Amino acid sequence: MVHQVLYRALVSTKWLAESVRAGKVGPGLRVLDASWYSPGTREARKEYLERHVPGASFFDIEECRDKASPYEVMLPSEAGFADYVGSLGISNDTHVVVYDGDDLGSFYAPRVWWMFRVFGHRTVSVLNGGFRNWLKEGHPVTSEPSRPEPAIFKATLNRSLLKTYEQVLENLESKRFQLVDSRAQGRYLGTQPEPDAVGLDSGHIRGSVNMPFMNFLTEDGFEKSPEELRAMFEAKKVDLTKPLIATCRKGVTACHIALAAYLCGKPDVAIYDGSWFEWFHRAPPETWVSQ
Ligand code: NA
Repeated sequence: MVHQVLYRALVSTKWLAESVRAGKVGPGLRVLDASWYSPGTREARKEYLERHVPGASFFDIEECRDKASPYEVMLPSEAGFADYVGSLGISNDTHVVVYDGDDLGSFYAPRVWWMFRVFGHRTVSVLNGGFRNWLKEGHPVTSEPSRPEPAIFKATLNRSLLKTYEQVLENLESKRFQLVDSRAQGRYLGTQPEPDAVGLDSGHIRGSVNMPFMNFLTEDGFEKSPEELRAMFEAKKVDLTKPLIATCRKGVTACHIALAAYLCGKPDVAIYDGSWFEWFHRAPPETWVSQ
């Protein structure tokens, strides 16, 4: 097809609350809290245990990753992903809805949406407005235990939605793909340090453009409209008809670029999973710049 038929990437709090009330959480619909916070800040699993959407599971990104990698938040193996999500009651037929507790409204949820897609699962969405707006609207929360029945999931890597270090290095020369970095402006420019690391300089990969991820959300933490999102890409000279790689610190907020592009009808954005954390450690310093 010239354009694939895209599955809904956003669901509303009203839709999810109606679904939960109707008893739809089960093999057909699973809900995940994917929150993660930098050390010494919020407690993701404790917050989940105190308050979650009824029937939701905690998706532990610290566990569901390649823990043998020297780099941050790297995809697990197909088997690792499949075993973990099957333990949360997710099969290949399940609609997965992801949220997180970010204070603006989204941080890790798009990363898990992308993880499902990069493992061949299209039936996945994020909660528009996050747990922030679930709470603000007064929708039900519980501390009751979720105990989903186990399921079988088959994970198949879609390599078109992933980029490696080697492919990003080839792209410095080929310029086949636009490289878009979702880090905050100061970190992208090199005027603010990279946090939560030893000796990791800030700056950015030569040729990359900066689209700080929080610009995709409204002040209330909802996704901007497709018309607004398209305008943002156009004003950054990112052409949605041309190939696009998204990158950030560790491959997490880059998935907000992929989500924004998907809502504009461009599902083919690939994530540089290694991102700046891998780049700075592996690449020659001639490949990146800092103010
Ligand atoms: Na990563």
